[PDB]
Amino acid sequence: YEFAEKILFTEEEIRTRIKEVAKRIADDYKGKGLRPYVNPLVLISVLKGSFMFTADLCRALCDFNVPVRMEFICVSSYGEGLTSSGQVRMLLDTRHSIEGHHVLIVEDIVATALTLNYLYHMYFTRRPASLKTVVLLDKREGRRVPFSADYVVANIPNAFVIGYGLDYDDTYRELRDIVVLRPEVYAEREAAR
Amino acid sequence: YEFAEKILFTEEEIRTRIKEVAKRIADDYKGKGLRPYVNPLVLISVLKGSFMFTADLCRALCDFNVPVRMEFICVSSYGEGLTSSGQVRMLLDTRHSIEGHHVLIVEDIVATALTLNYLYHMYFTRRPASLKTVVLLDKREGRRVPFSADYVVANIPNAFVIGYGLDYDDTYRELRDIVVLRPEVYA
Ligand SMILES: O=P(O)(O)OC[C@H]1O[C@H](OP(=O)(O)OP(=O)(O)O)[C@H](O)[C@@H]1O
Ligand SMILES: O=P(O)(O)OC[C@H]1O[C@H](OP(=O)(O)OP(=O)(O)O)[C@H](O)[C@@H]1O
Ligand SMILES: Oc1ncnc2cn[nH]c12
Ligand SMILES: Oc1ncnc2cn[nH]c12
Ligand SMILES: [Mg+2]
Ligand SMILES: [Mg+2]
Ligand SMILES: [Mg+2]
Ligand SMILES: [Mg+2]
Repeated sequence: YEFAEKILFTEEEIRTRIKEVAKRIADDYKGKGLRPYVNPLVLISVLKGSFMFTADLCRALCDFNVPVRMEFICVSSYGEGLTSSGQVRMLLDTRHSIEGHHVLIVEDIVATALTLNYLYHMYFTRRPASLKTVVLLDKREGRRVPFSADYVVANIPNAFVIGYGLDYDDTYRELRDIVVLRPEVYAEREAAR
Repeated sequence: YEFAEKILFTEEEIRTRIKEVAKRIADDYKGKGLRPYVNPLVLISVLKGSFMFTADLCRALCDFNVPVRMEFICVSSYGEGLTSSGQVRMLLDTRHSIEGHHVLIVEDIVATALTLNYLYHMYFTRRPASLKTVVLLDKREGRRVPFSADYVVANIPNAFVIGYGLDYDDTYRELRDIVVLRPEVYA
């Protein structure tokens, strides 16, 4: 990728880490007696970014016999830009109630944590049986508000990453690898506005 | 797979076919001058079933250097027997306007085609540079309204399939393979 400063994780690496995280989620939830139809683990996939991670994660979870039920929601905060708007917009909420069910919010990245903080708070008041979060990437040095996900596949430095569902101006979501976007590429693009 | 009466496609067979379809889409768009930001191929992923197909397809398209823009839409039924035009309530629509853009609607399965036909014409009215559809599975014999998808990964018999995004009672979407649900189970 000529627009990439560097590749952080290859597709193979992500796949490996996701399987390991799935095995852990499976072990941690064993006592919950998850069962299809009556007791699935509800995966709240945060669109658009989480589509890819969710697709691969639910499969890895299936490998470990963890039955799941997908709920796709859509939340917006960065829009076409590089930084948090400071506002988290709910564009689509869950189709069904989460009350009394085990819920795992599936996110591609946590940076300032405004998104996950807003989401966790919203669902928390809905009284699910349990509420946890799994993030693909944790940009630890990017927090504006505190938040610690229950499961983290990878930690990354303070650089704008793209690929594997993550975008910059709704571009690059389709990359198989996670890469650092060159500032000369986003600067030119940002300049175009 | 005790709940399945037969295996239709394994994850590896699906993976392969998707790549062949992506290579074709790429060739068919080679003369569209597609470029990121300004002229990407807009994939309108119809939730919830196509989320998995969309994830692997966009990656296959990326293998062929096609710049894509992902859109996810959520539709709902107005009520029972309130239409036959396949009209659906739009709970979540495209973020960007498709007007003047090359669009590809992504679906997991087409059978009756009532909803997909409705969606096709709806987006068609928004005036995109072009509009095509790609469906992973097609029950050609199930049509309730005439409809032909532009790209299809596999034609299948009239049996209820699950897995690879497809569900039954919101169950089994996470399967890596596409299997036929034991008719008894479906009831
Ligand atoms: O921790 P935060 O600073 O809140 O940043 C993380 C959020 O920002 C991104 O979403 P975005 O708002 O870009 O929407 P998107 O998923 O559709 O790309 C990313 O997908 C997370 O949802
Ligand atoms: O062509 P037809 O026989 O009418 O059916 C096709 C539609 O039904 C299914 O969606 P569903 O209503 O099941 O929504 P879902 O994708 O969220 O499961 C499938 O995923 C297509 O959207
Ligand atoms: O590095 C990054 N890439 C894509 N989206 C986001 C959001 N926060 N931080 C990001
Ligand atoms: O076989 C099938 N499996 C899952 N959803 C649908 C819709 N129509 N036909 C289906
Ligand atoms: Mg997001
Ligand atoms: Mg974004
Ligand atoms: Mg569907
Ligand atoms: Mg369904």
